[PDB]
Amino acid sequence: MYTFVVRDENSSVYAEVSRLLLATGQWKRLRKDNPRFNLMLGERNRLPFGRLGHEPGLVQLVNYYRGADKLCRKASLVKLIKTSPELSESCTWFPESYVIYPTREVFLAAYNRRREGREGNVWIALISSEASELLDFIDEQGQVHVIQKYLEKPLLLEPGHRKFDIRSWVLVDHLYNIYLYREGVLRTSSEPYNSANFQDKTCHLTNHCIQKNYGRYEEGNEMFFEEFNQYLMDALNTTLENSILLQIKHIIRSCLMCIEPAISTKHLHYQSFQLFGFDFMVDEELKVWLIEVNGAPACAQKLYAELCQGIVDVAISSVFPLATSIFIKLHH
Amino acid sequence: MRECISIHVGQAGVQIGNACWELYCLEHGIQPDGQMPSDKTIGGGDDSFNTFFSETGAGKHVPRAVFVDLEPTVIDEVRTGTYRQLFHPEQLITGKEDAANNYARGHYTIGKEIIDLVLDRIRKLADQCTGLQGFLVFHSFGGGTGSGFTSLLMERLSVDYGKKSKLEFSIYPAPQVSTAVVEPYNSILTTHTTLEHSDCAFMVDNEAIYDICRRNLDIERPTYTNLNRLISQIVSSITASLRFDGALNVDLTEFQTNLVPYPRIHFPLATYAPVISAEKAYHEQLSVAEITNACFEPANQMVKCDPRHGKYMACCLLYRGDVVPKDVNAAIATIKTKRSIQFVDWCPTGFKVGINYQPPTVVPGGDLAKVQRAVCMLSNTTAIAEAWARLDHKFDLMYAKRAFVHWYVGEGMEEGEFSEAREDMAALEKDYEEVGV
Amino acid sequence: MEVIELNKCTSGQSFEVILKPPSDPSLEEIQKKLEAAEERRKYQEAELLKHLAE
Amino acid sequence: MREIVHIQAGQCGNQIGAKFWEVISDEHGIDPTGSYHGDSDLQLERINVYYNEATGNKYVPRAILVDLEPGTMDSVRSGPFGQIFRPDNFVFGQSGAGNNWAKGHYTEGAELVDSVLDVVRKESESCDCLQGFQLTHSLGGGTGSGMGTLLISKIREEYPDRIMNTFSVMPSPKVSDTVVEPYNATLSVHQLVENTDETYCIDNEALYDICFRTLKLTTPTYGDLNHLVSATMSGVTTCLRFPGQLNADLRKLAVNMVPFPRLHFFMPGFAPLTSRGSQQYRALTVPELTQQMFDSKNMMAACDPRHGRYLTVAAIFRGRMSMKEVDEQMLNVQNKNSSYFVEWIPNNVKTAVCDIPPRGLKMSATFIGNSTAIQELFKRISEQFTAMFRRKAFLHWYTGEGMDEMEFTEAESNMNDLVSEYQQYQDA
Ligand SMILES: Nc1nc2c(ncn2[C@@H]2O[C@H](COP(=O)(O)OP(=O)(O)OP(=O)(O)O)[C@@H](O)[C@H]2O)c(=O)[nH]1
Ligand SMILES: Nc1ncnc2c1ncn2[C@@H]1O[C@H](COP(=O)(O)OP(=O)(O)CP(=O)(O)O)[C@@H](O)[C@H]1O
Ligand SMILES: Nc1nc2c(ncn2[C@@H]2O[C@H](COP(=O)(O)OP(=O)(O)O)[C@@H](O)[C@H]2O)c(=O)[nH]1
Ligand SMILES: COc1ccc2c(c1)CCCN2c1nc(Cl)nc2ccoc12
Ligand SMILES: [Ca+2]
Ligand SMILES: [Mg+2]
Ligand SMILES: [Mg+2]
Ligand SMILES: [Mg+2]
Repeated sequence: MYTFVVRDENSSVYAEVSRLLLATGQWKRLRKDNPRFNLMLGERNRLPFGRLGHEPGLVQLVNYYRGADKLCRKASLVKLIKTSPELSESCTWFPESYVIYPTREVFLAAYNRRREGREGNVWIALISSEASELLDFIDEQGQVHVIQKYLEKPLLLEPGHRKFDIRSWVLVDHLYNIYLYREGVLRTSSEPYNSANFQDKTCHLTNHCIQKNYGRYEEGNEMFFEEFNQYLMDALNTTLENSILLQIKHIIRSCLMCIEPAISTKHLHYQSFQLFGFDFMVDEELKVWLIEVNGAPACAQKLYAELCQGIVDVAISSVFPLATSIFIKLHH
Repeated sequence: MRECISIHVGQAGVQIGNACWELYCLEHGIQPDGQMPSDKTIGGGDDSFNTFFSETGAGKHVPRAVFVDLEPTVIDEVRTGTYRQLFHPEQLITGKEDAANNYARGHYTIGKEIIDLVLDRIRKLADQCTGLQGFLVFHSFGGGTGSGFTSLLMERLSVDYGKKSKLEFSIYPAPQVSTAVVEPYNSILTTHTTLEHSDCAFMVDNEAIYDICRRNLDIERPTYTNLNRLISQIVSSITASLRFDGALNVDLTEFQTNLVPYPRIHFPLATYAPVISAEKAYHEQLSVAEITNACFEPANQMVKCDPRHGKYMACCLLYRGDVVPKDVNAAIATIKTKRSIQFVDWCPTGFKVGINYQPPTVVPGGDLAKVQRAVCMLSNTTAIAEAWARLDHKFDLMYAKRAFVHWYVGEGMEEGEFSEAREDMAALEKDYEEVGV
Repeated sequence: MEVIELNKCTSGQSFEVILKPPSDPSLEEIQKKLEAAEERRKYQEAELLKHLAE
Repeated sequence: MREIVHIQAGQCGNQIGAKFWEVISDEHGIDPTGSYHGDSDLQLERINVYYNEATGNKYVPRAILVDLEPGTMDSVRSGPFGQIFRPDNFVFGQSGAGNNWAKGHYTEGAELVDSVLDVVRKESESCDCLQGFQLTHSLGGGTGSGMGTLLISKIREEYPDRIMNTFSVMPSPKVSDTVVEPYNATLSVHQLVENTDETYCIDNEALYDICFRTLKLTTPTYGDLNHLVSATMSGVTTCLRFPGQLNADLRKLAVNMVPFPRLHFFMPGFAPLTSRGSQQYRALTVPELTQQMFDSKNMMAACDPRHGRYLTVAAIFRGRMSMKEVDEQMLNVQNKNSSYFVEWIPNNVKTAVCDIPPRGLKMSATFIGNSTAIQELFKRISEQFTAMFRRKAFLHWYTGEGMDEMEFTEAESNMNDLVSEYQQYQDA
């Protein structure tokens, strides 16, 4: 009988993973501060990696990668991409971004470019077209914020003239295999897109909670991959795999291969895996852009069952065996 | 030349002292009876090995060493062992009842009755020194003597020898080899009381040495004899600069200069490679690049931790064997482009390199194979703080219930010294985090 | 890149390679701790002998 | 050297005491003559812990034989190893205690106790560094109970800085001489809680159940119970008598086993379980030694470990076996059952190994557990006590020797408290 603990109770994904584990008959759940665990579904802040891998007679595994925050925190992602030769400076797939502090100089270098050439000059934190206007947001909050080029020409769906972002779930196992769940989701905007005034909230930003038209064109404002692939065929004469997914697989591979030296647990005394949420923006010419990477992501209500079962098959049961694949392996 | 006196306290300290002095003799060609044919200056000299050995008129080379334990069993093995003749009997100091794995009994109750005797025996070696450098103190964190008596000795050495450096080789407690359930208590108490009295301390986690013996020596359940001969190898490469001709770390003062920019953060991480089994029928001898690369794999460290998630303040490479600077710089050039080596912003990103052409020695019929070249890396990384976190958490788990605390109060300690020690640990962890993020 | 302070001898050599530049209690008080603790022990022993005398 | 002074008091104390010296003398290669005709020098390296060396390089047990009636002691001298003991260490009265704690502790025992302490003193003064004392006794009789505790009180007065350790046989209606044993046990436990560092709770209830259910004996004797006691007593003292990686003494054992001073009552356990005479021909595999040694059916105190939690555990493996397998099996037991080991004492199970097995076994395992489930034994005694005390029944036997009802009320309260304290750490 294998043994695990649960140190983050907000986890919808790993709430469903401990259920599946317990319902195997081969996994016991201990008290969250019991050191003699095989597997740790750990907290999100100040996870004590230093105490992993020092229990003799126990192979220990954890559902987070130490150092992975470098991708999943808006400020460091921008830093990582500009400084790492594996990506920097200008990779075709990241929006020109700058890091700002409320206690800035290079931002104004390209901003003074983008108004005197009439080029599009909308940016984001939140949104507007004048630089100093959004510093009121930056300065009355008190945190380090990132100012990023707003993608003024996105790809809208019909009927609806709606806006969207693509979320892809990626699982990285203890061997550093990169598994991309075959089921992505299109978080959609219900109310039409309007490029006139950028303070109309609901229609420019596509967070699922920031839309509570909720359910007009499809349940929950979620468009699975089958329906979106069909739409691209009928409307634009192309597939999801060719127009969009090749670029998504390329970006996921590039991001995670970049940090592999800093976070891999191949020779470590404890082992890591982590589920990620890559959020992409597709523009007018079927061009994929990376927005953010999410370290503790949630799954759509439909795909919970299937994705969490594959977390077990691929990341947990591979290390602790018991007794078709839903993942596409991104090879390296 | 300037002499160094070694002090071995408790079982771990004494047994590791045997290991080291056996090895020192084989490296300097000193025989078990103390004779050294290579030495042509009879009765004295200012040679480099004279830092660790005095000379009798009869040609005998005697360690500038003292062995102290609160209990005769272990030092009795030195008195009758292969190196029986090596040691003046006044350097082997034993008591009658040990500290029973209790820091307070070692520090207060029993320590107070032997401390003056030990300092007089230490004073008798110091009076044979033309320019004493300082002390090297070997001891366990976990033993009652190793913790309790070392602590009190360290305070006294500060008053009697305030202008002399003190280095530790400290054995950090590991359950696979530990002998007592209270070793976290002892570790925290003795680190607190000793911290201001040690200039540089090399921690050796018995868990790291155990797995290295299992993994790279194919020893199913390592003995102390297995662990200590490996440890002695690491200690030898750290002290070699004091015992041989060279330009790098020639005196104890230079260890602090090169390795410890801040006084409290004086725990450098040791990494050693290659560790190859003697029973291996076929070995492909590892290159300068291969062994320098091993220095950045956690599995070769004296303490398991991940230096990728900390910052460096200093880093020395001590090579022994067939090594030339051309190959070191070539290897360093490759490693930095393929590894996460980040220094504090207030330190240069550089390696201080020392090379001794004599390849490492191995004790005949030991577990280590003879290799063409070897390296010990000394890096001072915030990553080591993981060990303080591990130790402190175990301390917190028992001290929340006051478990076993009665054994210490009963020897004269006050409960408050537990919390004072723990707060200093808390301060130490916060210092490492400031420097390292 | 830069190799400096190269010193050689018959036993070996040493040098420094840079890759990037930067950016006490007394004897009196010790005796007054050891004796404080022996006092505290002798008190605990005396409370015990007194208890056993009852 | 670090010498232990052994004291056996009363009928039970002397009968298990004699078998102990019988068993460990065989293990160390000493014959009834007192001569050493062994084979290995690993038997002599710490022979001093329990033996002195008299003229003619003869080994004499550092033991004191104490009783208020001379009969059982004469039986010991008449016994197999009886001539090994020093005759001056036999200290007997003639009255007897009548299974009455008051006569042992207050009246008849008071006369004799100074003579015992004269012999104890003589053995102590010959010791290089005395670690402490071992007492063998029952709690339900009169001498071992009443006088044994009076001795412990006086030994502590004259040697307050030495360890006092006992093998205390707890009474049980299934093996019961007298109705008053719950009175005697309760009075004695109050003394053990205050004046010993380590007590092995040897439960006659457990020894009877083991002989009946497991060993398939239908009408067991004290000789069948004492067979299990000698095997346990041999096991728990192995790390004192033989050299090992641990080199252990009575004080280190108390330091590591006793997180709180009053909770120093250990459950011993033994595997494999052996009945006298018939020898088992198959050696157990290390996985089996481990499973049996933690089994409730192998515990010498009739408590269920699943009704409490282990504060600390000590284990001794004896035989020629793989300590790689021993370390994996012991880790297996804590990892698969971590629920029954307190979170707040890290790494609270410690294992030793000795190459020399006990006579008759090719491999054996001895278990010393400080479990909060030991409350069940004291609750049992308290229940039996209150059933009589509520009616002041049989109390005249005791007020007739000068005791007050107050003293009974006090002793009962303290053992109730001992129960509450064990329960407080079961929930933590
Ligand atoms: N590496 C190594 N560790 C040792 C050795 N001997 C003991 N230890 C470790 O030291 C700790 C126990 O401290 P000891 O040195 O045995 O005890 P002591 O200093 O003699 O003090 P007391 O026995 O308590 O009076 C445990 O963690 C052991 O694993 C040794 O020879 N080598
Ligand atoms: N450069 C950019 N250009 C165009 N739209 C952008 C953009 N940056 C962000 N957005 C829009 O805002 C949303 C993405 O912002 P962001 O990714 O930072 O949200 P978030 O981190 O708060 C929630 P989650 O982590 O689940 O994705 C989308 O609606 C996206 O269209
Ligand atoms: N296990 C065991 N229990 C005994 C033995 N002799 C007596 N007892 C128990 O001890 C109690 C009687 O005490 P006893 O030792 O005869 O009284 P004492 O001689 O006055 O100290 C009862 O609980 C008996 O069951 C024995 O040899 N072995
Ligand atoms: C739970 O941590 C323990 C537990 C016990 C002990 C120690 C630590 C340290 C040494 C003393 N000690 C022991 N002493 C004896 Cl006599 N026998 C055994 C058998 C196993 O450990 C024994
Ligand atoms: Ca000379
Ligand atoms: Mg986010
Ligand atoms: Mg010791
Ligand atoms: Mg009787």
